[PDB]
Amino acid sequence: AQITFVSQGGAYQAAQTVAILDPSAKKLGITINQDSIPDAWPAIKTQVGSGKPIWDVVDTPTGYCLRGGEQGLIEKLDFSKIPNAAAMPEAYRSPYSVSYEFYSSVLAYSQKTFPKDAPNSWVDFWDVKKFPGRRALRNHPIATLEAALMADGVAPDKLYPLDVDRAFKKLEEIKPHITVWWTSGAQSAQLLNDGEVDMEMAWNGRVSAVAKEGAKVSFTYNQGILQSTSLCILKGAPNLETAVKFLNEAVDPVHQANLPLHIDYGPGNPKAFETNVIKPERAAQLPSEPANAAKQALMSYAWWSSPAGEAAEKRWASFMQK
Amino acid sequence: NAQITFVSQGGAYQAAQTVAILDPSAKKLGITINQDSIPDAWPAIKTQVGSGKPIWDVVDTPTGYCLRGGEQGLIEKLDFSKIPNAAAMPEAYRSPYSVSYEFYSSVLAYSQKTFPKDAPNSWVDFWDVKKFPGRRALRNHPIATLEAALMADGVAPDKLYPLDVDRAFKKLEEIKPHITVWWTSGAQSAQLLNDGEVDMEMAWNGRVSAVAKEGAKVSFTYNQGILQSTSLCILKGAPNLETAVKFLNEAVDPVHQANLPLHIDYGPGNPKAFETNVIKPERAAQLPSEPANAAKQALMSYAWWSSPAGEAAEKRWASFMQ
Amino acid sequence: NAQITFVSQGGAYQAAQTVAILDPSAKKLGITINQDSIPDAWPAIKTQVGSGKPIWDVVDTPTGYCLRGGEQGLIEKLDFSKIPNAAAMPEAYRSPYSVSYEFYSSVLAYSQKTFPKDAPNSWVDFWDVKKFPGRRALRNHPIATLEAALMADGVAPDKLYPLDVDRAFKKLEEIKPHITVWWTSGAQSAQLLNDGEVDMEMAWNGRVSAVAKEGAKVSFTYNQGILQSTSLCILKGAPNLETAVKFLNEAVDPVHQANLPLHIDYGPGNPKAFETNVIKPERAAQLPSEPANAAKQALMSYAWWSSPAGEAAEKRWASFMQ
Amino acid sequence: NAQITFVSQGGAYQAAQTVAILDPSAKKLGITINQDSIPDAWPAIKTQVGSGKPIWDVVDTPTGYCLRGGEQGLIEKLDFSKIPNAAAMPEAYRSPYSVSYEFYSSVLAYSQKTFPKDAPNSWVDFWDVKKFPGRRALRNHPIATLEAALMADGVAPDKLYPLDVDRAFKKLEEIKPHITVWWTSGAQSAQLLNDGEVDMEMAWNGRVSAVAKEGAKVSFTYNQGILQSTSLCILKGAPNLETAVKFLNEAVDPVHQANLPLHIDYGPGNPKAFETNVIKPERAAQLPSEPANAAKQALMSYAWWSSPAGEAAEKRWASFMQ
Amino acid sequence: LAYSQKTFPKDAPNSWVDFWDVKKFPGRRALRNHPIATLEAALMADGVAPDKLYPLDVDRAFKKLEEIKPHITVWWTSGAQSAQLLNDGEVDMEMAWNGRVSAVAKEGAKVSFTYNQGILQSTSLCILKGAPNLETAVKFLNEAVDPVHQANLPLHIDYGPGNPKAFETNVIKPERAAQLPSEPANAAKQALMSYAWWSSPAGEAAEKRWASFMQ
Repeated sequence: AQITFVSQGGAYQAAQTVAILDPSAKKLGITINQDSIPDAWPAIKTQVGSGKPIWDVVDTPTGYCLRGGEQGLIEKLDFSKIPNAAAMPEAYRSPYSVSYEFYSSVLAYSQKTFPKDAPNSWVDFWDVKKFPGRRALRNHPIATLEAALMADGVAPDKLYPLDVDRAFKKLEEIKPHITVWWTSGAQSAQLLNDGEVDMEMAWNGRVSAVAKEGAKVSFTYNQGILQSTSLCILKGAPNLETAVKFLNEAVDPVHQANLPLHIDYGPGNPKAFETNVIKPERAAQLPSEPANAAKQALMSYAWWSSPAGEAAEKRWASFMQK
Repeated sequence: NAQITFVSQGGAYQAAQTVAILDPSAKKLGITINQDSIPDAWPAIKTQVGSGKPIWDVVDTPTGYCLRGGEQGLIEKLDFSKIPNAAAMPEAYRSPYSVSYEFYSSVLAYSQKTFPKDAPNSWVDFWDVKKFPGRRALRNHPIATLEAALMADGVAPDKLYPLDVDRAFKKLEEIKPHITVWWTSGAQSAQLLNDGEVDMEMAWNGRVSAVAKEGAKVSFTYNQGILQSTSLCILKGAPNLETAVKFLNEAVDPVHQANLPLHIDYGPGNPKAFETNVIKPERAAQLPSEPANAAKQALMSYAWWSSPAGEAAEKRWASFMQ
Repeated sequence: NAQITFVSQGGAYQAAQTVAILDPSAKKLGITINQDSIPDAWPAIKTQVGSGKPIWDVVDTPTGYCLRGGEQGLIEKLDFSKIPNAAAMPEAYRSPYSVSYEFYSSVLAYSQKTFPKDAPNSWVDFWDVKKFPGRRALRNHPIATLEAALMADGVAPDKLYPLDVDRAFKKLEEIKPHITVWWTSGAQSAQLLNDGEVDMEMAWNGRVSAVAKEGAKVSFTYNQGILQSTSLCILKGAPNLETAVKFLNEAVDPVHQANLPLHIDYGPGNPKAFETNVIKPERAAQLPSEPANAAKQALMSYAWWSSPAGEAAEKRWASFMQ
Repeated sequence: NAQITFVSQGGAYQAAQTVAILDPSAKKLGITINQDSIPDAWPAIKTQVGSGKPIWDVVDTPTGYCLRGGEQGLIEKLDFSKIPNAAAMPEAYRSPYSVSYEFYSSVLAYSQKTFPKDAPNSWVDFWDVKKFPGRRALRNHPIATLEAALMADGVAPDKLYPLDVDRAFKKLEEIKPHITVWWTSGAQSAQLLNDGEVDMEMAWNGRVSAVAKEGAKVSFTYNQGILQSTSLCILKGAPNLETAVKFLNEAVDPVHQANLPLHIDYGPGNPKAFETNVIKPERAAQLPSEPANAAKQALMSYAWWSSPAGEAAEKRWASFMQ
Repeated sequence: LAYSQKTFPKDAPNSWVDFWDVKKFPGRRALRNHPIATLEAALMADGVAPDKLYPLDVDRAFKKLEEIKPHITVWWTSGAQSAQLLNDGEVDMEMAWNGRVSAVAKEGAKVSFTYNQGILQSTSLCILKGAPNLETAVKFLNEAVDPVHQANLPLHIDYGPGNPKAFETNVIKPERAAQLPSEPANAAKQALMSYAWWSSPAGEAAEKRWASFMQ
């Protein structure tokens, strides 16, 4: 018995392997074959459309599960066969997916440049007079638009539906003060590590990893953008039954709880915190810890997976080729 | 507690490295190995090393890039008096800047549904559309592709270098109208075999074996395969040089190395692995660098590919496609 | 009758080489030296050598390129047992792939009409717009320009490398509004001085010398000049390798070398030229590499410029100029 | 002590001038001739003359520029009663602003390896890819290229002008998909023939001759060649006008002029050179402007190229190249 | 800096810092599609004093212009266009030539402008080399800057005399003089354009960057 499981590789997938994949395989008595890809969406469309996908279970940003679900590419899950998922709050799942882990886009900064009074909101990030320094943002509209709108005074809990015109105007304002628009996590970490930028939006796991390596940098969860990936199963998956069994083990509280032990991302399953696996100190550094989550804007995957999301993506090229 | 960051290509391959090599090495040495992944490391290595403060220590990459990189001052000249295991390897398995890590092959893969009895068995067959009818795929890339085209034109695997590049392109022009798809990712090449979009293709042996093990009625031959390898090297200015040198020595340990093909269909970079008695005869017989399989194959010349003529050949690909 | 093709940068410089080095070497060796000229040989060298059949044999080029070239296998590793005049030069004047041919400087040049007395005498003066008012030019290129900026900021000429690139750019951004013209060719730089469009500029000393000979009231100082050189190398695959090797030996013969300064204001690549008694004392005192003159200057580090840090600095220049 | 600055296009061409013309002229007049080199003098001529203080006195440039320059008041009107050698040349060889200095051809060059018999012999042949298979190159510039396109479309060599530019471009668009490369430099055009990247191309006869003499199995025909010339002129505001005029007289001395072809495959500007018995019969047979060679060629019309139609043709070139 | 008195019946924008502050001074804006005077205004908006502009810090001017770009409704190319934009209320404020603003105001448009941080410019007479009527042209030049002739120009258009002696003739009435760009008190409020800077290579380079900027 076997499945093919795909995620984003790197430290993140190594972490998953120790905390989730190996224990599940042993518990279930199955072989979990792995693959990795930066962005699964184009491949999903192709694999599913063929009628014979090679992938069973995909770990992907949650909005793709919704979009794939809505377009008939992804299995409607039968939760009475996935009790660990069924027991999670309904906000942590969709008809097509279950939350797997939480990550943040955050305002990261150099402690050399800002030993005191670091920028602490997108308002600050946009204020090049009050907080001088080289800046970077991600070459992608996801989270970037949210940051622009908060920079323009929008409360973290009143972002959606995004006022995309408003967001782009703000981005155009900051553009001449943006040193580079990063394309990869590794690049965003290198920019902080070598001092090319004094502040930037970056995924929290990249920042903490490079700080662990020795870099004098840090970040704040204040006005962070709280996001997640989810597990889903491709329509036509060659090992549907075994995939379904795996989904249940993948969101097991203890397995979930071991994930933060190897990488700075929060468990998809909130019951993870009650396993007594995570040290209090470690728990307090996680993106999805209640106290950290309340400082952040919760990304709306309903918005991003809709036609407004797509339209915003299509505008991004126009904004960049500018 | 000392650490390094090790970078490879992710997916099943990096997971196998972790079980066979990284975990046991980290345990033996008493260090933490932080992992990262990237399809092509070199643009990043240039940027990282150029900054003087690289975040990566050790990179696993196709051997030819180690030669190019070492020549450009991007990776460390290795002191083999500190790497006993590497020093004990034959000189043809290392360079001043790298040590062979694992062997893989580009092979003629084919559908068993299409060829139940008389499957194509050479690039000559691959080019013979009348004799072996069917949809075909090749990689959108000059490496290995040029070699196969020359072998199709009757050139013996061990007489390829220096490559007759005009001759290879002429032969490729001939087949071009019969190519259904020029693939760009390993996963794509697997999907093509799995859903029957192609009846035969060049593909990395690891991708074929994987989709076959998943249930696909497909297979491949090592005959006229292109035998290749990746090597480990250390970034110039690596933050954890000393630890990284120590890891390199554990990484090419006969035993650790002999364990790699227990987990994936690739050959050990260190041929001493075959003298360890961990790889059973039946299993070795399936590996790219097993003596009898190697004898059927073209051994890629990284000296040729990394030379001015190799660069010129690469630059011509761009205009050959489109 | 044996022959080679010799490539340099044309102009007064190549004319001066012909009289002092080329013709006497050809006559001495009984060969024909066919000449060519190009502003920048690198791109053609890549193309020619990558073809396996270059048309050029011996190239005269800024020393930094020789280093990168040799590493990448574009030029011959020389056998100095066959080039005794070179072998007897101090090791600092040669590489495994090349030999010092000639020394030139980037200097602070200035109008004597504008500065009858108290002319600017350092890059600190050049940056000091209130003390030394007037129109100024710099070269549109990072080489020498960054060093001048660091010296402007108080760095000592013998303590420049490795360059603090950030600091150079910061000083450069400060003078930028005060730069009248960023020149792109030697001839342009001479014309700017000659017609009074600038009152001071960085310029090559040969260009300034020539304009002053024509009668223009201009001069320069060696103080804080950037001392640079070109070297001779042989293309890999040179069609006349043997003859080329013999020419190199004649090219750095002390007497031939000593005659070069008789016809242009550059110093000999071979310091033994000063011992030949060919050059008049008064003339020697005008040369870029005369000891007293060299001591006032920054000695360009071709090791630094040819390194990844140097490449990264060149890549930033584009961003800076726009 | 008298002095001038003389500028030409460098390379073998300028070295050849130095031996045959510059040095004997300097010695005869008792003056110093300072040399410079530039690929294309026109933009610098405009800047230099505009300033009122050009650094150059005498310019050797394609004849069309001298005419354009004279018409725009940038070039000195010559008093021919002070230049007897030029005044004794036929009117067709001089303008009010300039005197013919040497003749060169753009010719159909080809590989004797591809064409050991029945070589392409006209532009109609060059355009017929069916009758004459092989890789082709033309110059990336409209000069001579348009004339060839018109001849390929059946226009007689002596009925080209004024050029039917629309018709020339349609014809060039027709051949475009069969042009392997559009060369930008003479050295490049020589390398393309030498390494067999093309089997035929338009090239300057001097480049083809030189590579042939170096050992390349290539040749060319003068049939339908485009016969061109450079001319000497004096810049308005020349700082050494009087000396420059005296030099002009020596530069077109029949014996000096006759010596040019002994060192390079270009014809004398002054046809009286053929009366000196300096040029041997065999040698003369190789020259662009020998009567029988000239009779086979289209004589470039500098009236047409110096006019507004020439400028407009140049502006269309940029548009054409896509 | 011209503006609408309908949008701003009180507390009008009064400097380039005001023009750049879209929060404090809401409304549609236009600038000229050309770097001349535009760069000077951008620098003043970034806090540079009117008498400390030159030589222009062009990099800094462009960063500042890029900042305002998403708030510029239109980049006008002609004077008539700039007048029409104010007249029909398509913008509430814009940089414009004072003559255009004055004329549309006099026609009945509820608009005005301030000389504060204005950019004070000039045209000059010159004779072309090879002029077919050089001698006559020279004589004309003398009459063209006659104080009384010059003093009459401002009676017909809102531009100041090239020749300051015009103010000595008593042809220009006090009220009228108060409206002119080069009257001492108006001139004192403005940045005086440096033609040395614009005629130099830096000026040319600034112009070449303009095309690139407009996207």
